[PDB]
Amino acid sequence: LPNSIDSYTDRLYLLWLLLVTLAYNWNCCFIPLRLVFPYQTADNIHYWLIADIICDIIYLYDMLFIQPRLQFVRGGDIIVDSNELRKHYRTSTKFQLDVASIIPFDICYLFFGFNPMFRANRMLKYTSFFEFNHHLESIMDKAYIYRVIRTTGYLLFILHINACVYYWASNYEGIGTTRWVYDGEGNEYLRCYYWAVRTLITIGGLPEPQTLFEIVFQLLNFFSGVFVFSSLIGQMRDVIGAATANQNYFRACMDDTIAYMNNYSIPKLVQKRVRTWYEYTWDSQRMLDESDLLKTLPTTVQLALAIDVNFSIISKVDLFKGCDTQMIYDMLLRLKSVLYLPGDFVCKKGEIGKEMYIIKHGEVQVLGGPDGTKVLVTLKAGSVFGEISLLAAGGGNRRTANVVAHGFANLLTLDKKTLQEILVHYPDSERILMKKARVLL
Amino acid sequence: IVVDPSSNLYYRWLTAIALPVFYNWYLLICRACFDELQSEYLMLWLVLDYSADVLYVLDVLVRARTGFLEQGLMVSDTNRLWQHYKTTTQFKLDVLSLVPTTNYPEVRFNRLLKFSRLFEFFDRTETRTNYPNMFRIGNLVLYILIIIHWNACIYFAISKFIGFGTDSWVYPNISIPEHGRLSRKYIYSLYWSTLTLTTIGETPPPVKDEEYLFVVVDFLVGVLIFATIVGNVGSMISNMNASRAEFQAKIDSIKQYMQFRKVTKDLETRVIRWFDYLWANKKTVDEKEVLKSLPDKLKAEIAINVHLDTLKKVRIFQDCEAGLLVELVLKLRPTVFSPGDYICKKGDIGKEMYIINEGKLAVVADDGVTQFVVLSDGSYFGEISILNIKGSKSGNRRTANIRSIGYSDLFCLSKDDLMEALTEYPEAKKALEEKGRQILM
Amino acid sequence: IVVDPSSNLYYRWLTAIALPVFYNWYLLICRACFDELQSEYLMLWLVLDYSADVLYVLDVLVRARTGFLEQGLMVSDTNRLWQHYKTTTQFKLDVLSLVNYPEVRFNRLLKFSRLFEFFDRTETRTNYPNMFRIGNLVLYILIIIHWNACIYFAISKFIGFGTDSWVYPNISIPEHGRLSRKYIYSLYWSTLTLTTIGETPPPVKDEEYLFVVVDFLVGVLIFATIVGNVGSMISNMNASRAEFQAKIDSIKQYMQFRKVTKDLETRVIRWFDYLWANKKTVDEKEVLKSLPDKLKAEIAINVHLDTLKKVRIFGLLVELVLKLRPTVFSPGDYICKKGDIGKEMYIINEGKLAVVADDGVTQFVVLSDGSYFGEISILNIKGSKSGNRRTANIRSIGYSDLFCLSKDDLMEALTEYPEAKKALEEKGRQILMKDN
Amino acid sequence: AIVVDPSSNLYYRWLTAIALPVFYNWYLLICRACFDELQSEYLMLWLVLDYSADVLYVLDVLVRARTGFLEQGLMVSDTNRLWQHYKTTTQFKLDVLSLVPTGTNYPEVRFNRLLKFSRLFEFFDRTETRTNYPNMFRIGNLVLYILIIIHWNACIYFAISKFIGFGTDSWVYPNISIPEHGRLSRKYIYSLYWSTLTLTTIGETPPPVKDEEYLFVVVDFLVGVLIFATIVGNVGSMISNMNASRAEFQAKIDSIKQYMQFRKVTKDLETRVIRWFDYLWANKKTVDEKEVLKSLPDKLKAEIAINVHLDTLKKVRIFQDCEAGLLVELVLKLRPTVFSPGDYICKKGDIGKEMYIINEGKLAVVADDGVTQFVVLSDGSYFGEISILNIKGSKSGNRRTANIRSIGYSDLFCLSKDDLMEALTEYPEAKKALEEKGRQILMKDN
Ligand SMILES: Nc1nc2c(ncn2[C@@H]2O[C@@H]3COP(=O)(O)O[C@H]3[C@H]2O)c(=O)[nH]1
Ligand SMILES: Nc1nc2c(ncn2[C@@H]2O[C@@H]3COP(=O)(O)O[C@H]3[C@H]2O)c(=O)[nH]1
Ligand SMILES: Nc1nc2c(ncn2[C@@H]2O[C@@H]3COP(=O)(O)O[C@H]3[C@H]2O)c(=O)[nH]1
Ligand SMILES: Nc1nc2c(ncn2[C@@H]2O[C@@H]3COP(=O)(O)O[C@H]3[C@H]2O)c(=O)[nH]1
Ligand SMILES: *[C@@H]1O[C@H](CO)[C@@H](O)[C@H](O)[C@H]1NC(C)=O
Ligand SMILES: *[C@@H]1O[C@H](CO)[C@@H](O)[C@H](O)[C@H]1NC(C)=O
Ligand SMILES: *[C@@H]1O[C@H](CO)[C@@H](O)[C@H](O)[C@H]1NC(C)=O
Repeated sequence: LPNSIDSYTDRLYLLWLLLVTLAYNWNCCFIPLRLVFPYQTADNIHYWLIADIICDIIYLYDMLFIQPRLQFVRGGDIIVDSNELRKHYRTSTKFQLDVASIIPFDICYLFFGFNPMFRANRMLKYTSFFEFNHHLESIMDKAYIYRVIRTTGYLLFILHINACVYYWASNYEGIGTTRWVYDGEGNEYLRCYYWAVRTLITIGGLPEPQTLFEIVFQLLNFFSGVFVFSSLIGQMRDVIGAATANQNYFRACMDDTIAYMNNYSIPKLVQKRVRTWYEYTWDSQRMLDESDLLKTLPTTVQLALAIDVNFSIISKVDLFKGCDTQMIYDMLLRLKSVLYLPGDFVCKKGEIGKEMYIIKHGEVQVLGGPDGTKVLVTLKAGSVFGEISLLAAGGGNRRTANVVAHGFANLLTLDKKTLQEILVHYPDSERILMKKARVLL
Repeated sequence: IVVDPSSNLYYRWLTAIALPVFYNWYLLICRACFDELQSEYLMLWLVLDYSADVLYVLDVLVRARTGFLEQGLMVSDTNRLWQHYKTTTQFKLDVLSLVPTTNYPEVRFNRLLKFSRLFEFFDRTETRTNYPNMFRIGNLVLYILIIIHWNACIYFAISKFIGFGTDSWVYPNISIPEHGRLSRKYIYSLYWSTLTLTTIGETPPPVKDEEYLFVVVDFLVGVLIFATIVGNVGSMISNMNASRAEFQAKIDSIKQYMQFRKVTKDLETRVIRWFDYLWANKKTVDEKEVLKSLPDKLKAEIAINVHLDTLKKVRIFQDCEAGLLVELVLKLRPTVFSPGDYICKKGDIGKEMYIINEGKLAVVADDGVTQFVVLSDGSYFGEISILNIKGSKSGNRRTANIRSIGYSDLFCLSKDDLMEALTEYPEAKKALEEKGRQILM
Repeated sequence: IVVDPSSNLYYRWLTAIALPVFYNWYLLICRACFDELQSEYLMLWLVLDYSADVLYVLDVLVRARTGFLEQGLMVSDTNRLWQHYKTTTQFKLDVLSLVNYPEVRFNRLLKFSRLFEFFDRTETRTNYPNMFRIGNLVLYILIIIHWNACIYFAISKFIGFGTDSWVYPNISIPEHGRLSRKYIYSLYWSTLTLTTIGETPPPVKDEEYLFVVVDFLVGVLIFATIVGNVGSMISNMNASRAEFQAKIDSIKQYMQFRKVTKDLETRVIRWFDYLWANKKTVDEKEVLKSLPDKLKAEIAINVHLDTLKKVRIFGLLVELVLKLRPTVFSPGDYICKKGDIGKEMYIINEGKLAVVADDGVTQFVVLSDGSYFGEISILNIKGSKSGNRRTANIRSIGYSDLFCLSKDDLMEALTEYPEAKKALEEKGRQILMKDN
Repeated sequence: AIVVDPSSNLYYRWLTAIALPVFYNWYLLICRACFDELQSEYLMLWLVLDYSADVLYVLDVLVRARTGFLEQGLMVSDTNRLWQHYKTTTQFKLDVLSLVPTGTNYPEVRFNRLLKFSRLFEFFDRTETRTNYPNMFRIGNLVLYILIIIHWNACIYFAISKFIGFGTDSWVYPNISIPEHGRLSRKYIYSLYWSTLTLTTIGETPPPVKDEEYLFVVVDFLVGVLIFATIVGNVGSMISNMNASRAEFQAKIDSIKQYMQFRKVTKDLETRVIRWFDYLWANKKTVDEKEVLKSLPDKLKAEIAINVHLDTLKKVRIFQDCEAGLLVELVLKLRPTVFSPGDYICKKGDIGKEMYIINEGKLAVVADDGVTQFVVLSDGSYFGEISILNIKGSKSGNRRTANIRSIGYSDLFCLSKDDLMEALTEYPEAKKALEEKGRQILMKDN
């Protein structure tokens, strides 16, 4: 119990909000059951009453001891002080819903008899239930499992409410009076839940309604069953579609590429190379275009992720040891990552040079011996190759040697006009790069 | 007078004429089929039909006195309004819907022809009101009850044509006291209609050829029409949930990315908390696309109405020549900064300004956190990248290390945006002189 | 002769050959499974089958003399047309489809390709595409329900009429022995099975149980697919209206969140009411972004050349229409105030604009649809006490529509001929000589 | 010790040869456990198939012991490293739990060897990657899933009917001492009938009378609703997903149609754009090339664009004496469009922003007005070089010198001006050849 709970990073607040959910769902599940079924009898009414006292003191102790500890952001800065937190809570609407939820009808049971229709104000902590849902979906990594569990629980709750309202209709018409109502043989909850399933799923096959109240009940219940079944199967579907929408977008792009290259009759070696690229891209990235996700974010967010991953990779390499930090960080924003299959060339001895590769999670092999098969060095991850193309106008020495990708190399490219427009803003870093060129040649 | 067809007087008339069309469709198909309604409540249908007839005559008068846009101006010449009303097909629909011609509502069945008023009322309300998804659910449920009610009256008319109680499929023998009540007739016909059109089918099977063919055609109309309106209700629920679903798919995508790349946990929770700040303060939507679809004077007026009041409390207040200020208001973009990230680093290349709005940020030093001043709400920082001369300082770089203390929201006035904004003005020169005083002090 | 596939004669032949294919599918399964249409009226099916084989032989002739495209030109030699037709799977299917007596005549169903080509060409040709779409999907579900009715009556004939409870009953009964009740009860059984209502007499044998299981699985999968396609098409019939309503709802959500005042709320809702009631709710260069440049510029010329040929000063106007950009202005709207940076001229298209001096009142001249403005600021008058500025005040009277023309676009479109340059600059010198 | 690789074809052949017994076990183990006649009537057949399945499972462990995995881009072949990386994980734990050794009348003790669902799903993922009809394979895969669910619920209904008692009441399977319901075919096909009518939520079956039957029918209806409606909706989505591309093209056509019917475009031009849509659909040129390859690297995109246009680029006089990197970057920058018959590719005097290369077309150089053909240009040639590259010894600069009309349905390679100037930086020779070609054709035409 601290002085102010940080609601996004508190596992004890997540467990406590779970304990409030296990009182609110107790109320919503066992208020109509005690209200309309003969289960709150003279025997276990003290069991139901001590469960009611436990849930009510969870409500009251939750409000008065956890809710003014909630930190909140006013004007951008995080508010920590307890009087300001208590003022923000007590002049809010969550306090209005909780104080409308905690109005006791405990004075009213002893006057007007024991009846849980008086507990129809305790179903107003839906904002705390939705806060628990949002916090558990923010804590969980695979939130679609909790979303399909929550949609299944919504379906079971609507079937539970329909079972209670069907037992109301059968007790209103009399049990065993007509052929439509519940006959009274077996389990009173199970044989009404079966009717709720076969009505709100709209299966049918039940005994037909006889009189006018049963025809109105069966009409409204099949209509609401059509809409609730359509809406909840649409929710369960959308959830199961948005779970694997990334893999479905990848497979749609892969089938589109394969369909195009099959309609234009490209040979099987090129089709195997494109399928090998798509297989390794889903195997190593789980994503088609990394710039698609790193272009919808702002500049500081993209720069923070870039300085994390790529400044680890470039603080590993020794060729950038004294350059300027904003020039390096704009290079980290400007670094383009491509993937090379095992075997293909990334520089040929004779072509022009416009790229500076920074190898990350790969293995390339330079080849410049007598006949291009002797490996001079095998560059591992976190190295730099392709830096000769700064001086001599790009054509005094175009490309020095062959260099292939020995494995699945994932190089970080850099276009030459982008490197020059980065480097014209830094003449001291240009002098360091000319010093690197003079120690190179 | 000339009724303006964009005014609230015309919308009030669209409400007052979309009431009797709704009445005419529902209760004319009900009265022409259930004879007990027309027999019993005859003074009620004479009063309601006289009211609907005088409102149809007033609709012909209002559509004769309704202006229209020619060369952008409303035509007030009433004879040209009457000729423009005559030269279309709505005049023929109104004349055929207003033919004055006690057990015959077949002469009243031509008063259903004025459906354009009802569809125009639904379109004008769906444009006008602030609860569009609730109105679309109400309009769809109104269409469902039109279809179900009309099919109920078609079933009772087919049962009356075949014969009451001479069959296992038709409505039973209405001379019996249970089946002969009009409320049971209408509610059992609605029960049959919903049970057939929703493809549940808990009705008795047909035994004659026309009942077989009508049940086949009504099953097929029911499955097509009810898959259509089930898809419409699912599309309205998806369009009601789509903004939160798109944001949650964005959070799941960036969390899958940051948990597959193995970034640091503090950077991951900083990005996730900043996105949750964006969702809780509803700044996650962009203004660029929606005000791009809006026209120029309206996007300028709305931008003035929201931004100019915040621009009053900054020092950039200008007593005359406020065209620079309205160009700044058009040239804003609200960007949000999490607490802990730096807005401008010490000694970097500058290309953009910042104007503080609902934030609190302070300059720091190079060694650690040492707040010299705190730039509160209504301040501005930037303006060293406006091509200053070498006055008091050596060169123009971002000359103070400045960090956000809370969740600051800033604007971003770029380089060429400022060179196009504060051109032809000495206000750039006096801003150069105040920032010269800032680099002096 | 040589017919070309993009022609109206080829579309008329696609209709004339899509009639007997649809007839052949529907009524050959009905005849060959119901076995009483034959013995009732053999003569009508004899003359309709003769008409169908005549149209099939003429379809082999038309597909023999149907041209094709190599190097962009229509191939016209009939020997190479016959060779290029004869080397194909469609010629194989037509010569297999020409090999009364309906179980023998089940070969004729192989020409489905002409019916699908008719559906695609009608879809590309007609002006009611969503109505045609849902029409051919209603034809698809009616063909599947009809074929399942015929398959159920054939399995009922194979097992026995009225031997048990599942099958069609005994046809020696005079009520169950009419062809109308046989077809409409088979249609009722296939509707109850394929829409998965159930409610039939239950199967009591192994082949009947297997057929009801396979029929329910085909009904679930295929009818969920096609009736979902009909539902998606009727919900897609209003797509531009739904996109316009989504734009309206998101703009209203922005104005309700950002505390935009009631006057601006009412004015934005009035502008959207104008944009819906005047049918200007579509975006021309957003719907025309896929056309090539010849057809795009030609339809732009075809919709704007009558407006551009009513300008008071112009003779060639082709190179100006494809560089326009139409904007619509509100009533009471200021285009350019007295003294402003001027970057574009405007040509009025069915609008009324005037010139003011006292901020709204004392209008000097009004400028109708056959005029234009903006000829001063972007045109270099090389003097006359003005540079890069606007010396006028224009207020928009009604809902005016006008095309803006940028300075760079007019400079690239004003170098081909100096006659328009000389006339435009002479009118500009006269205008600010009369004003200054 | 030869190490197999998971990107080969022999590993896919092994994935087929091991997804056959996993599908046999998942289909027939619950059926042999729940129908008592399949275990005792057929006895040598399941002994042979179970011996084959156990031998293939032991060989699956011996193959996954020697299956390589990619570390730092390259495959590994250290057998002890592969065995330790295998022995770490839960797939080895599931394989050893699937291969414990566990008369001859109970296959319910053989329920531990349906634990290779990961191997079956790996086969389905690799077939969905490798095949040429992926949407039809996905439809067959989800139809196999709902057939597995219907078969498993049929066997579970017959097991619950056996546990309660045959023919004691109305809901259960009837009395199997009766010779009608006593046959195995009647048992299995009636259990499939009850399973289909429960899981498809039709419910024309006899209703339950006892509480365990009520609980099983409620749980079975809910399992049918959630899982069966999810996979049936996925079947409908994957059938409509291949119609969605043609529906996107048709929605583009209907948007242009409603534009032209709103703006009242004339009839022969409306007919000509309808013929353009009919040509664009009847010649199957609808998929945008650089948009459908918008995420590939430039090497594989250039290999695709060379192996498409190879018969066109072998005829061009540019690409016979130029450099390979210039050829690669130019075919990365070539964006093709298709022109109509009788249209001006270029006017007499215009602002030239691109260069065109012929690709299966036929166009001719017409005069200032009308169709008087001077020189017909077949496939492989090019035009636009005079207005793209500035001739120093010309009578006019950045203006075109000729009128070119297309006679047939031509397809030209649009190569823009700035793309050619950024492609001709370090390749001076081909630029000089185009410069002297433009200079000699301008000295022909003054
Ligand atoms: N030729 C050569 N290049 C090397 C060697 N080690 C690293 N490199 C880099 O490999 C390169 C491949 O491309 P470059 O010709 O551009 O320039 C060469 C060098 O920067 C080596 O031993 N020889
Ligand atoms: N150099 C400086 N900048 C200050 C100070 N107080 C506020 N600022 C702002 O901090 C800045 C950081 O970025 P700028 O160089 O763009 O411009 C500077 C000023 O606008 C101060 O004391 N010194
Ligand atoms: N100054 C001026 N402009 C006029 C007059 N009549 C029409 N116009 C147009 O009004 C204009 C407003 O914008 P511009 O300065 O761009 O150019 C001016 C002219 O094209 C007139 O009498 N004076
Ligand atoms: N000027 C000219 N161009 C020709 C001739 N024959 C083919 N062409 C091409 O036609 C062209 C039209 O456009 P360009 O000026 O771009 O370049 C010219 C040439 O490539 C000819 O005889 N003269
Ligand atoms: C309806 O009931 C009356 C008696 O109330 C009877 O005379 C008549 O025959 C019945 N008609 C039918 C069709 O059953
Ligand atoms: C059909 O009816 C006829 C006479 O009614 C009878 O002889 C025949 O046996 C019946 N067929 C069957 C299969 O019951
Ligand atoms: C099944 O039938 C036999 C005779 O046919 C009977 O003796 C037996 O009791 C029946 N089984 C049950 C469970 O009733």
